Amino acid sequence: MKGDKIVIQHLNKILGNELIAINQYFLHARMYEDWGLEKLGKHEYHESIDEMKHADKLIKRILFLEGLPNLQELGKLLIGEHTKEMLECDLKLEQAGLPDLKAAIAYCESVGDYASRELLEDILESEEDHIDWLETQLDLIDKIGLENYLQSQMD
Amino acid sequence: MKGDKIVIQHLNKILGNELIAINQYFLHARMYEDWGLEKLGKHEYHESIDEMKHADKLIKRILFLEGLPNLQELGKLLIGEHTKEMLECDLKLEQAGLPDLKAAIAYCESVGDYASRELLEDILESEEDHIDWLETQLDLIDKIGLENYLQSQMD
Amino acid sequence: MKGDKIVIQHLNKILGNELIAINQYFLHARMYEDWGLEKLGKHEYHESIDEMKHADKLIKRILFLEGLPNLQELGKLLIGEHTKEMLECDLKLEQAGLPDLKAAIAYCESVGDYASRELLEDILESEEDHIDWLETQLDLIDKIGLENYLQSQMD
Amino acid sequence: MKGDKIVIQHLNKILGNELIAINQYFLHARMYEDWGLEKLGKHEYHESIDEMKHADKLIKRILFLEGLPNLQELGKLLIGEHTKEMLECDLKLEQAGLPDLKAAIAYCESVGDYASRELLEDILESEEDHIDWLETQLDLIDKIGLENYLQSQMD
Amino acid sequence: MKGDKIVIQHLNKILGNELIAINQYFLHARMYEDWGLEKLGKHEYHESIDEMKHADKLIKRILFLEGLPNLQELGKLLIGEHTKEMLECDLKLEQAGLPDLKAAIAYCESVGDYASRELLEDILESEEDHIDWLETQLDLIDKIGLENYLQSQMD
Amino acid sequence: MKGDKIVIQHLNKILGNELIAINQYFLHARMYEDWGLEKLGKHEYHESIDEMKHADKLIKRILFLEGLPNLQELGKLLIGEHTKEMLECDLKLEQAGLPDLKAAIAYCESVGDYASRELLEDILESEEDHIDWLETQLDLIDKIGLENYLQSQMD
Amino acid sequence: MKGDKIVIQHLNKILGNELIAINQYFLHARMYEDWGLEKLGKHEYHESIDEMKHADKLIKRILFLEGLPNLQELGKLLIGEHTKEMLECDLKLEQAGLPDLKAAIAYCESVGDYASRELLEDILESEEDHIDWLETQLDLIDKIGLENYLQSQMD
Ligand code: HEM
Ligand code: HEM
Ligand code: HEM
Ligand code: HEM
Ligand SMILES: [Fe+2]
Ligand SMILES: [Fe+2]
Ligand SMILES: [Fe+2]
Ligand SMILES: [Fe+2]
Ligand SMILES: [Fe+2]
Ligand SMILES: [Fe+2]
Ligand SMILES: [Fe+2]
Ligand SMILES: [Fe+2]
Ligand SMILES: [Fe+2]
Ligand SMILES: [Fe+2]
Ligand SMILES: [Fe+2]
Ligand SMILES: [Fe+2]
Ligand SMILES: [Fe+2]
Ligand SMILES: [Fe+2]
Ligand SMILES: [Fe+2]
Ligand SMILES: [Mg+2]
Ligand SMILES: [Mg+2]
Ligand SMILES: [Mg+2]
Ligand SMILES: [Mg+2]
Ligand SMILES: [Mg+2]
Ligand SMILES: [Mg+2]
Ligand SMILES: [Mg+2]
Ligand SMILES: [Mg+2]
Ligand SMILES: [Mg+2]
Ligand SMILES: [Mg+2]
Repeated sequence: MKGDKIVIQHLNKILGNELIAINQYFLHARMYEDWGLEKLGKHEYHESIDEMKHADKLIKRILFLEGLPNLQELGKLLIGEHTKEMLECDLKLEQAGLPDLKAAIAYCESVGDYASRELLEDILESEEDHIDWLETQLDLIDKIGLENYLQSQMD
Repeated sequence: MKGDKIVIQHLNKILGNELIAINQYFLHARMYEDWGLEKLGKHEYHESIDEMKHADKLIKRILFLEGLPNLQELGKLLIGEHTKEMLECDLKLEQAGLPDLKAAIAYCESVGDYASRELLEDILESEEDHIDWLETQLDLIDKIGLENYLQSQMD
Repeated sequence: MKGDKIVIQHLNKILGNELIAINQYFLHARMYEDWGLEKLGKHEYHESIDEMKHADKLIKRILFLEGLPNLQELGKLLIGEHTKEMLECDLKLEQAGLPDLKAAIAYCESVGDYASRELLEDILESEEDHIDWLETQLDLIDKIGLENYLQSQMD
Repeated sequence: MKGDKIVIQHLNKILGNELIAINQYFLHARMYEDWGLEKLGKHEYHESIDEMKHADKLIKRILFLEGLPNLQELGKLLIGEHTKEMLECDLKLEQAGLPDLKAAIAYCESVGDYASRELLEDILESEEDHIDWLETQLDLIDKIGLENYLQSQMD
Repeated sequence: MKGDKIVIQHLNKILGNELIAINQYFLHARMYEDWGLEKLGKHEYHESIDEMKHADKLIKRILFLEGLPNLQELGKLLIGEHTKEMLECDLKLEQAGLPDLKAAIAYCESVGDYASRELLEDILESEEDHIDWLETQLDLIDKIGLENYLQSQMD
Repeated sequence: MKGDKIVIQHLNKILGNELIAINQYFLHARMYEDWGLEKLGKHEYHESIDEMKHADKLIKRILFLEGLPNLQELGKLLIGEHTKEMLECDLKLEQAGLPDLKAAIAYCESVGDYASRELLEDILESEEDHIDWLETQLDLIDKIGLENYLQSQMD
Repeated sequence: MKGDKIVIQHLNKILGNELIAINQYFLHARMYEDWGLEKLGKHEYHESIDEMKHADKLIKRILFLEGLPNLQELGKLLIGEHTKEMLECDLKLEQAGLPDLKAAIAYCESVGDYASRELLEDILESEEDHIDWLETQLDLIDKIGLENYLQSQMD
């Protein structure tokens, strides 16, 4: 079914964001495991698979709407060098993508593509949760100290 | 453990190849499913997951060797527009990568990084299998005809 | 138990035929599977196993009759290059041999080696089946066309 | 996937060795059982099967590499007349072949056919094992005497 | 159903042979157990029950053919005094009966009593196996020595 | 099977290193347990057992090659007095043994003892893993402090 | 808890004897296995493990008593070249260590280290059991002959 040109453009924009998250989180996930911080690596890993599922949903929607998915463009990955910076980079990435998801939902609504809006709504609800976990870890670090926090992420 | 500079460089090259394969196959996988070719989609999908595992192993090895994994650079995906073309694009991708894996195995041997060579050999074996499956599909299209081949890929 | 000289010679002759069949069908089996024709590969593989079993039975009988089994001689192998040809070559073998089993049975009866006759009897009944199956495949190719036939042998 | 002509030639040479082993062991196995040496018969039988599996793997690799399997030529079979001799004949074959697998692995290395090398390595590890068992049986005969050794192979 | 007079005479001849085997093997079986050679006694015992089943089949066939079974005539039992002689006596008995079974099958064929021939065929196949086991034990005795052989027959 | 003289020397060299590791890791494991650092104790213990298994494999290969395993010369054990130092002693031992293993693999490859090379490659993979774990524990101590690190090792 | 200096010296002496036994028996175990004497190998193997457990108990006791376990000194291994010699080597070892164990027990009693005495009594009971088995094997060899004995150790 021929979809709205601007909607497909919006969906592709979002897909691009997801692909960046996929790579960033997978790399951060393995860096954590490499450092022996198994709990962070596991969670970071799960988030990576989550973003992978988000991208998959966008890809399927774009193809149904008869658009051409863009798996070619890969934006700037924000790779940190230590735990605090890595959590901040992931937080910065998620927060940098919100205006995009909200702008996409708003556009879909304006053109009546209610099903695309629903898909984006599900993704947004998940992104606000990831931001929640991230903000929480950063706050935990400040309340208990970096050494205790990292100690708690070992097993 | 500080790894050999040229070996890590080789591992990053291969990683870049795997990342390309990941994206190309996942897009082809969903394009197949989108067209109702379930069997091709399922097989294409699993190949994508396999390349994902290959990339994961390289990333883990690079980090142990104290190198910096490059998930930032993404080569040109070869996206086909119809089945025969998609099969040929995937075959071409795997064939362009062989010289790379063999060159890496050869280099690892020359410098004594036998563990890295073993990882690469495991990937090479899998790669020669995918090429086998791909060459086989193209040969099948030739023997039974495109219409019959696509019919056989529906369920 | 000293067996009849001519019977043992007949037995060794049939054994040579079996060893030929074993190798021919095993090569054909792997060629089919190499081309992605699983169904043909499975059947041919089973037939190869059946011939192996026949050879085993002849070998055992020969040894009991105090003769020397000859696994040294291997007659011409009739290797085909395509499905239709491979089917015809296998059919030719199952036929070129038929007169041998019948002649051995006739000889055993004439010299009173009723046990050897029964063993050959069992093999004969099985041989007339591989032939039945082979004749059927060729007639099937004629009724539905090579492309449809090959398609049906993929999975 | 076209393989190196010399590699395929080596593969065919090894395949010829395997086919000789298969037949020699199958005959020895049935000779053992015919004499009431059940244990010896079972081992030889299994060893015959393993050689069949080796031949099968070579045949598959050759086909994939786009070469033509030679199941036609069968070399000299070394048939023994009694236990001690049969063990020695099997040992010669298992040794005489060693140079071959080692030469093939060496050639595969030099031309970068690492997958073929690994297939040959698997077979090689197994061959050094059949040799071990054979050398042991002969050393055992020397330590306990032929009469005791044969008694121990009855049931 | 009125059977052929000569066939019934042949069947009675065979029954007589079976009855001799029954008694000879049962006696030899218990002598073995009496000497503590449980493995020989068990096998010898099983053979006795086997001959008992052969006789039973002949008896049933003779009665259907409306003949009078002769359980009255009992030929000369060949009782040995030691293991080697006992195995030879059993061997001599089985070999002395073959010409009779083969002559019976030949006669049945000449007069069209195909069902009687089938019954005799089953018995012949079993007798050639008993002869096999016997010849084997005698050969085993010569290869490993009488003391080792008897030792192996204790449990 | 008479193996290469220098290969055997190489294998005995690696065996010598393994024996040192066995004793060093076992004493360290029991020291950790004695101090109530159960987790560290369990891990050190299992590494001790893995080194015992490496020694075993080397001994078996040396015997097969008809060489004489040397379990008489015990090299210098590097025994620590506190966690940080024990991890460092184990790391130093592991690092000192790498050049030997790689030199042995290189030599086996040069004379065609491909099976010995494989055994050594297996051991090498395990050694690099232990080094990875060791380096990680030391990095962890520096990131969360020794007190936290040790607390996490109590159970 | 600070242990008696001389008690610890005795414990280290016994530990040294255990370390000799461990290596001697493990090598003998694999030699038996190497020659196909599985039964002897399995037993020798288990005894090697029992000595490993004795050493473990000694090490733990020494550490509790705040002494330094000595795993650096390795005494003269008594390696045999054939079964009878290996059994005698192990017997000589066990016999040589017996006076040492009894001297250690006597000393512990004199200084009131009853728990250390308990541990030594447990080990002594086990050592006298190995001596019993060893003496019995050598007596069995004289009673049934070396050839029969070795035959019985194959499985
Ligand atoms: C940096 C590139 C990537 C890496 C390193 C990676 C790695 C992985 C790994 C290790 C798994 C687990 C597979 C398993 O063990 O079963 C996985 C699963 C998967 N990936 Fe990726 N992946 C990458 C990119 C992608 C992309 C771009 C997509 C989407 C187009 C994607 C979609 C999926 C899906 C759908 C699954 C299965 C998720 C599930 O369990 O439901 N991946 N990936
Ligand atoms: C020429 C003499 C041969 C004889 C007498 C023989 C006999 C046998 C027998 C009796 C079996 C076991 C069947 C069963 O019980 O299911 C067997 C299995 C098998 N044979 Fe052969 N064989 C021969 C040659 C070969 C050759 C030349 C090949 C390869 C081209 C081959 C490949 C196989 C395979 C792959 C199996 C499967 C075994 C398993 O998966 O466990 N055989 N053979
Ligand atoms: C020397 C004379 C014989 C002796 C010592 C003898 C002894 C035995 C013994 C001990 C059994 C096992 C019974 C049980 O424990 O269940 C048996 C079974 C039997 N006997 Fe006999 N028997 C003799 C003669 C015969 C004869 C002459 C015939 C045939 C007319 C015969 C036919 C059978 C049958 C049919 C069975 C059962 C076999 C089965 O299990 O299928 N026996 N006999
Ligand atoms: C200080 C010297 C040694 C000590 C204290 C020691 C200790 C141990 C302990 C406590 C076990 C576990 C036994 C159980 O509870 O089942 C064991 C197992 C084992 N040890 Fe040792 N050992 C030593 C030396 C060796 C040596 C030198 C070898 C051989 C070259 C060796 C080979 C083995 C093997 C194969 C096992 C069994 C591993 C398995 O579970 O698969 N050990 N050892
Ligand atoms: Fe997302
Ligand atoms: Fe997110
Ligand atoms: Fe890959
Ligand atoms: Fe691939
Ligand atoms: Fe056949
Ligand atoms: Fe056939
Ligand atoms: Fe082989
Ligand atoms: Fe072999
Ligand atoms: Fe009978
Ligand atoms: Fe009989
Ligand atoms: Fe090791
Ligand atoms: Fe290690
Ligand atoms: Fe002990
Ligand atoms: Fe002991
Ligand atoms: Fe004996
Ligand atoms: Mg559509
Ligand atoms: Mg590290
Ligand atoms: Mg390898
Ligand atoms: Mg015979
Ligand atoms: Mg019939
Ligand atoms: Mg192909
Ligand atoms: Mg009636
Ligand atoms: Mg040996
Ligand atoms: Mg303490
Ligand atoms: Mg007490």
